[PDB]
Amino acid sequence: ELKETPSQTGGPYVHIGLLPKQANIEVFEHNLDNNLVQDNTQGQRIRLEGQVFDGLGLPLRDVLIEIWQADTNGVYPSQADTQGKQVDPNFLGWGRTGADFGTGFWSFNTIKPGAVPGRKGSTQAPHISLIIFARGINIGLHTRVYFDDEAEANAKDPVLNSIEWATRRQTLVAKREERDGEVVYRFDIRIQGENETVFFDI
Amino acid sequence: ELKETPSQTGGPYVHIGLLPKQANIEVFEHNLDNNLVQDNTQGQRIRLEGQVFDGLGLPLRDVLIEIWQADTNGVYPSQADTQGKQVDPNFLGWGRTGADFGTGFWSFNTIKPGAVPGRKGSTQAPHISLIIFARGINIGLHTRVYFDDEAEANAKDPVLNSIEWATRRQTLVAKREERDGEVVYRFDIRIQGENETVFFDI
Amino acid sequence: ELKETPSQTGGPYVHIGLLPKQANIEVFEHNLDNNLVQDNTQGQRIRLEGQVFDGLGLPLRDVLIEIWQADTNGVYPSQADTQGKQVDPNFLGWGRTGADFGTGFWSFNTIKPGAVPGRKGSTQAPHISLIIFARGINIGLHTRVYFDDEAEANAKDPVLNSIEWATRRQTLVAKREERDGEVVYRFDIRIQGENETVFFDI
Amino acid sequence: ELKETPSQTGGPYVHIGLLPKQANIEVFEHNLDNNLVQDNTQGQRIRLEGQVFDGLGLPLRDVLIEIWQADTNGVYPSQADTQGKQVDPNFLGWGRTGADFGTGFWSFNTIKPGAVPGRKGSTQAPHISLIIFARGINIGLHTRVYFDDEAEANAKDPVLNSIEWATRRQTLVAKREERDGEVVYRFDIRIQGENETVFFDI
Amino acid sequence: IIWGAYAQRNTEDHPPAYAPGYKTSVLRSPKNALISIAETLSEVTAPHFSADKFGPKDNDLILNYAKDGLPIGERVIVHGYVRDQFGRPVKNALVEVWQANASGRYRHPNDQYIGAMDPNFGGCGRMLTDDNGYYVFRTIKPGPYPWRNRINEWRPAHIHFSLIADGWAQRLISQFYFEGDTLIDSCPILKTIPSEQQRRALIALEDKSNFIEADSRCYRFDITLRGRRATYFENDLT
Amino acid sequence: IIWGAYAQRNTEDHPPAYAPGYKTSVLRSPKNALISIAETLSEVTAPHFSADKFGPKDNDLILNYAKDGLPIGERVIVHGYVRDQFGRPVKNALVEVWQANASGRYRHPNDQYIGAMDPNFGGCGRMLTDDNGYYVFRTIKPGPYPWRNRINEWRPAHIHFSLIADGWAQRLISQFYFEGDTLIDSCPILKTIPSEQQRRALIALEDKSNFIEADSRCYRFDITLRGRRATYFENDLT
Amino acid sequence: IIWGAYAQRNTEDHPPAYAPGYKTSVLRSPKNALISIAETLSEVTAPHFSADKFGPKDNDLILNYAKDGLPIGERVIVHGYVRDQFGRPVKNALVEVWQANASGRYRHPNDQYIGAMDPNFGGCGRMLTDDNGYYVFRTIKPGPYPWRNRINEWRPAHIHFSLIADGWAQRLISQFYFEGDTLIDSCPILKTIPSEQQRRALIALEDKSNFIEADSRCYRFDITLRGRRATYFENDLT
Amino acid sequence: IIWGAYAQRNTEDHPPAYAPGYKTSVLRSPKNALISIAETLSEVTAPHFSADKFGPKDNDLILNYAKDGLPIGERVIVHGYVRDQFGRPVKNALVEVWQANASGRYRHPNDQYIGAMDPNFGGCGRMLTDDNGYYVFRTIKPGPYPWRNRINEWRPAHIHFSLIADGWAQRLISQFYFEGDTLIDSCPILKTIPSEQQRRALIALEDKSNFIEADSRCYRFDITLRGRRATYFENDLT
Amino acid sequence: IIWGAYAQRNTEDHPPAYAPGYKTSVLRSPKNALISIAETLSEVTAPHFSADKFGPKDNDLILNYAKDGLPIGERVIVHGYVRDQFGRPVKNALVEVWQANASGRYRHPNDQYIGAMDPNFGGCGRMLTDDNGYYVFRTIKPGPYPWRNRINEWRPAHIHFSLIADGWAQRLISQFYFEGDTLIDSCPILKTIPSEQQRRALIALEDKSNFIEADSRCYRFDITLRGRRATYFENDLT
Ligand SMILES: [Fe+3]
Ligand SMILES: [Fe+3]
Ligand SMILES: [Fe+3]
Ligand SMILES: [Fe+3]
Repeated sequence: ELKETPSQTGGPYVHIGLLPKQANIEVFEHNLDNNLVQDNTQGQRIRLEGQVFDGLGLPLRDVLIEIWQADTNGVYPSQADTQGKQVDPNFLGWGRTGADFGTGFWSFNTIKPGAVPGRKGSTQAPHISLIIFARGINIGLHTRVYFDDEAEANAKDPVLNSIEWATRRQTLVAKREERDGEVVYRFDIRIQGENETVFFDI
Repeated sequence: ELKETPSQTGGPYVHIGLLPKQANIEVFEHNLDNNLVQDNTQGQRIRLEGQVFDGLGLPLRDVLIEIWQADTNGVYPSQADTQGKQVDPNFLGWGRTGADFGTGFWSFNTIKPGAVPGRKGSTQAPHISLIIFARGINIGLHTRVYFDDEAEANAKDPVLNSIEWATRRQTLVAKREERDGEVVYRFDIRIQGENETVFFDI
Repeated sequence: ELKETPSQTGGPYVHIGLLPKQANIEVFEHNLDNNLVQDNTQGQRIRLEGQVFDGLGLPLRDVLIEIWQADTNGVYPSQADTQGKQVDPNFLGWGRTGADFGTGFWSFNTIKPGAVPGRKGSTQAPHISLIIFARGINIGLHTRVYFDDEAEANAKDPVLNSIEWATRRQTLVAKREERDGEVVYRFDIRIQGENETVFFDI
Repeated sequence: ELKETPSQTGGPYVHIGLLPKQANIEVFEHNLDNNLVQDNTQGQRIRLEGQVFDGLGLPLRDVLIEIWQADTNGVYPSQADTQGKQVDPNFLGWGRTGADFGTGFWSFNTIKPGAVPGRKGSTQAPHISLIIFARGINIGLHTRVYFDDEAEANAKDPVLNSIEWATRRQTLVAKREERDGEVVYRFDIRIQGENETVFFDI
Repeated sequence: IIWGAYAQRNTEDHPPAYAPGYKTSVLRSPKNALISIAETLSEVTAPHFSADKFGPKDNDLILNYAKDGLPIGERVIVHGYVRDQFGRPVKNALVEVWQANASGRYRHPNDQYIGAMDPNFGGCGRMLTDDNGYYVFRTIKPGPYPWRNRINEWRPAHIHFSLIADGWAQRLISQFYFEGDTLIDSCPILKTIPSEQQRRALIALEDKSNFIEADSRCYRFDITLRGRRATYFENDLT
Repeated sequence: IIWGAYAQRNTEDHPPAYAPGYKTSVLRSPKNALISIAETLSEVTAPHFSADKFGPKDNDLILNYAKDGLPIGERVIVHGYVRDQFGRPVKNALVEVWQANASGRYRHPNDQYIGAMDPNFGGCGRMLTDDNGYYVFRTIKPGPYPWRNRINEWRPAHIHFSLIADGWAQRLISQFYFEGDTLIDSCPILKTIPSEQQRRALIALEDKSNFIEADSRCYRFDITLRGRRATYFENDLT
Repeated sequence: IIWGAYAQRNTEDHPPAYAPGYKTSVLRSPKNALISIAETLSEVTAPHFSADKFGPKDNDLILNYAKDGLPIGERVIVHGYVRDQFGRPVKNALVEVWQANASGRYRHPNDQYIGAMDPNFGGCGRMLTDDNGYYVFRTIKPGPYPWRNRINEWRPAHIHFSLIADGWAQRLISQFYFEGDTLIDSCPILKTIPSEQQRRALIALEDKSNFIEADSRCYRFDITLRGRRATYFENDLT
Repeated sequence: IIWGAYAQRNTEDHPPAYAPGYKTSVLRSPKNALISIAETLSEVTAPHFSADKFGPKDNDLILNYAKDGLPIGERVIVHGYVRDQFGRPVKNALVEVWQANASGRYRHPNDQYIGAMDPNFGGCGRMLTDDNGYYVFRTIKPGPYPWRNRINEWRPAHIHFSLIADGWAQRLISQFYFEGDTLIDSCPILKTIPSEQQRRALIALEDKSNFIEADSRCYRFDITLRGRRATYFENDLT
Repeated sequence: IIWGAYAQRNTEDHPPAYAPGYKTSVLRSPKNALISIAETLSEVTAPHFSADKFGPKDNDLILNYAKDGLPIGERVIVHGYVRDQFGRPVKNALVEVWQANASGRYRHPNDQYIGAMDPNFGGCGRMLTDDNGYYVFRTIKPGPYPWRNRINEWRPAHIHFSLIADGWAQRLISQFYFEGDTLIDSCPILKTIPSEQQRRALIALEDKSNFIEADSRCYRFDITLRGRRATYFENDLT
């Protein structure tokens, strides 16, 4: 048996090397971005945005963020999904983005995920898996984004309940807001200090 | 090539062994102190004072402090100074002191330093290099004292701008006060915790 | 990665063990020989003959010779040939022979090869790859036989031009002769000494 | 005691890296060349030219040649010269050159050297020390150039007589020729084979 | 075969989050321990990237950004295999790389290093491993470069790489170095890794037999991702 | 997979042309260095030999020449695999062998060695490796024999073998010996090979588990030929 | 010679700021990493101390405070050289020392250790190195003494020393011990230093040939400060 | 001090003239042995090169040919000392160097290697050692490059250097390599040198403490030339 | 620098007075222990010998006594340095030597050894070390010779030497031998010295690089005398 290749920080240019287009490096014709919504994608569109703060309360402007989620019916556009249900044919479920070099805000245009089966016949509340990469971060930090308008479901969510410090569970719940007609979920990530966001070893 | 002799704490008696006179040990006829101002010294006299607090917010009463600065024209009384300008002949530029065993305040009677050349034709804002020695401190802690009435210059200072956390830059700026006719700059050093003073590896 | 099996001399009986029929050892019903021409083979028949001399100028009578060549259109009867052209279905392209125990002459009955593509869109002059095995020869000696009536093509041949000593290039050019009605190319190989034949590491 | 730094071939570009000017690389304002004659230099001007052939009789077109000689009175423009005599103030005594990429001829414009003292009160015949550098030559090859019109002196020369094979001594004697009004000494160097030039370990 | 969950990541074979030797990590490392969770479909699934989207030169960093001529530097080919911890090849995994040019300079206004920029080099590439987990790209050997950890800190030459395979749990980003580079022994970032054997697992080996004559040198570098265990009894994943 | 050229032959893993210890080589070795060339179709191609031409006993040296009875000597089976330097099996390669009989005598009027001739032994065989590069032949263990290098020179027991595979560049002729033969340590021919590891690469190993009871012993011997590199970028072969 | 900046301090050759084994350091160590800066005149300059100010007995701790008689204890001479990391001697550097008396008691009302006070011992000295970086002082060998880290903690015998040389960047304070002292192996303070070789760099060696008969023993102790690099190209210091 | 002759060159510490491994040497090596001679003034003397002739950037290969911008590649400083075999520094010796650019390409129409040319790099420099035999130049680290010895032969990165010192007998040309370069172990040219210790004598060592922050790396490389013996009795040189 | 006394002679690095193995010592060795004294001016002072008195051939034993021709034997040069135990060179010290000729015969009617006398060899020389403590003389290598300790006792080849330097305390007489001489291992006189390292301190080393071609061989031999300690405090010498 072999050992996993050891992780290393993405470095100060991770948000540039993995998003060349946005760094004015036009090498690829087809570029990956933070827009998971295609014209025929099903589900209610939502905007997921926030900031990542260090131990001083300062937003990181060199962070690279990726999210993984299921479609509107809680099915993953993945061959590994064993639900026997058909997945939205117009949904990649994955997206990548960086933060604005100035403001520090990051965001994704996606769909609100449907409930996904949990272990032992349980049901997980709607969530989006998110990972953080950046200078100073030796191993990508895994976390989940739940939605505050899903209070009923979050209460019965297996992963949230596996966190024995009930007070930290809330750091994983994003807040719903409505800018005109668009639904926005604010999700701020605090890597260190008070209200430090919960991070998982998946 | 040889390795540098390893540092060790000054220990509980560093402020006594390096300031024997003030510990009632009259071994030296000429003793070093915290008064850098001689009768013929040029520049405006100022008093630099403050306290050093540990991680609990308690002032250290066993700390030894030394400062290194340039004269009123920004020239160091050192053979290593390559400015080609003459230095104030009545200025040592260095001083040493401890804190009052009771109050915990330390201070120096000196002159406000003139601007010193920075690297690559730049100009550094007026500053005083300061080092902290004491029980529990394994390696002398280096820091700089800038002046708040030099806002314009501090803004363009190379070292201050090399600190990416703009919020920590202020921990290096002392506050000007005027007790009757004397100009005093309060500078408190916080070794650990909130508003922890910035320390350099020079 | 493995290392190539180390070469060894064919020994004093190589021209016997690899040509049993001609040594009166009738073990095989179908025996390999020096006749590459079959009744339906295309191209102009030619006879390639010569001698191999040692460092003393004496012909070796214990040498084993093999040749590899393309058909009349410069295509190799090999699955490794990527020209996309069809090869003469009645041509093996390979032959083997020894020298007469008395005279010392060796020979092959074959066809004159057509030009074969060189590297980087270039074109090689017609040639026949030949290898020498024998007692005292630790590693088969590789060489090429070009034709003197192909002066124009040989001049532009990549391999011949890779030989910086223009004076040695001629040791690879055989001479055309016509015995009655048959075309013969004399090619003498000199392993050592003056006019030593060029040998390749392919 | 330390060992001498091991020699290595000058490589295929030695005649380019040590004569940049002639390779169209104008990096130096003052470039070293094969002209040892200055307007005020004393002595009869002479041209030293020849070719260097490999073991095949082919001239090397990538050789770098340097010569070291005394002035017209047999004194070296070197602080190591202990003759107590003054040296021609307008003579470097050293020169460097390559061969023409086409013809293969190399040459120097210099002065005919005067006799130099030998060991134990002896007298050396006029000579020029020459060294050969080039691809395939692992260590610079040292040799000397004597002049045929100095038969009387060469006969008594210590170095020439130290060569026990009297037949090889002539490979060190250049031939005088007169092109119109200029005196030319032809000196061909044969590295390998018949009439191989004598090489010294100095 | 009914697959279960991915084997547990061995935290000891990876650098800790807090590594004071690497200064930037002091403020960007959680103070709380990572909460381990039993895996669900969310962790064992991952996106799929169709080969149709990839351009013909996406894996050729020597030409995918060359405008007037070729980039300056050492022509090198890097290939290897991506397997899971149990030896199984990882098929169609997205491997993305980014690096500096021959001067150690990255193509971005942020990088103010005096090392010269190369107008014909981008420094970005990507590929999908084949059915054997094999991958291959061509590039210019990146040059080492200074950075400020301690004023005179220097990163050994390296190429940053990222992988998205079959499971989100396999998501991994790292850096590989080149055999023989002496800066490898002094790098604070590489030294965040606890074991010497794991540090060496990030060193691409010179593959001399695969050098292409008069053209390019070659380095062999294999990557190992976490693997899934098979289930033969209860399947509680769902 | 688009194949490129064969990897360069490593001259250090082979005997030099000039080996004064082996006298005959003094006059049959070029004084000039071999001129290395970049490969073309001429070097990467080779002939094909159809199995239809091979007789049923071509690989059985015990019976392919037996007239009145069986040859005298040690019944041995020799098998092994032929792979290229990268581990790939060499399919349908022509393997030809020739050897002396049990007395160390070759079947030819030239060999005047007093060792007795065997009327029922030829000493020649051939075969084509299968899809796994596997080969197998049966024979009589050849006996060592004297030769004149130094008057009392003796060749350890050996079997001469030749191979024609996929590329002319792979053409190879050599000799393999039998494990334990003490003459191996004193042979000038075997000692023309520089490294000890390469010398051992020519020693067939006793394969006891594959001995056939009350019949024949067996030796295992693997052969490695040069291999081709794959091309993923420019293909200048043509 | 135009001098550049001092070579970077090698943080690995020094104790970290946070060393839980040495309790007092837990609250007097920054939680933030030290910010490294490129050097300016402020860092490469330092004060000068004229020899005129030094008294005749400043470097003689045996007599600079003796009133009625001589201090009680072991008469020892300590000398050595102060060089920069590149071997260059440090000239006219201020070396200041302070220590406890033979009982392990410091001359101050704060020290309440039962070890007896010596009315004829001060415990403070200072000197300037000569043109060869040489220094020499005489004193009484300090005795070990208890302190409260863990109730039964004991410092091996030591002499505290401080140096102000040519550059502020060289400012250094440390402690040296005496060869053979068994407390050296158990000291939490000395163990804050990472490497064993650096720990030994603080041990003064018995210099027997330099003992003064019927008078004093001698210890040899060399100090190494950071050194400046020379500049032969751009000089950005200014 | 009256100087005698230079100590005899130790032929065993140098490559022989005939080295079949390096093909070009086969036809450019004398078949006759070198004739050793007792030294005369001709051998102990050498030319003098005045510093006035040298330009300000002759020893800076990064700028002495930069036109529009800076050359692409790794900024490195190389310095060291030139001493004679007896440790004496060699003063005012002419040290000339030449190298390829970062691609392994030499600035000349002859070099047809696909590695890209750098319009801002020349590859030639020169300097005179000082009174301490010290030398220092700046350049771009040369990249390795292919050459035809065996088709896939590659020279490790190197810088060619030449020296003209006090005596013609000291004339020397060689090549130095960089520590860690793996091609060093496979180079036929470097392997012409008999001993392993002499091969290592040509490897420049990474001098980390002399790296210039955010600017250039540094390599230390010392050169040793033959030395003269002093004469205290008969002086037959003349 | 105010000099104090010479460091104590280390009796363990010298042969004892009583050494029964060397018979003559049995009756010429005090039975009482040597009385050690503190040094005074009498011990730290010594005579001065002006160079004006020395002849041009005093250090050339090959010519200072040659009458008709040259002495028979091996022409050897011996040189080295005289330093004190602290490395300081001993300037203008009188070094006197005496030895036997090539037969092992001393020039005196007392020596009745059958080894032949050389009419052109004296066997006496002397010199003054220079400012670097350097010395050099030429002579004929002395041959070993029999003596009666045990009837068949043989002294290895040796040269007796004496030194008068700066202090009477340094007065020393000894013998040095030549590297490789097998009699060295069996000599009772040399074995009076306790340690093996001190015995080897008397062996002159072959200095091959300093051999003078077609003339003489050379041996390197360094001598170490006791050194003075410097005084920085009380100076009781007076
Ligand atoms: Fe990077
Ligand atoms: Fe203490
Ligand atoms: Fe045989
Ligand atoms: Fe080169």
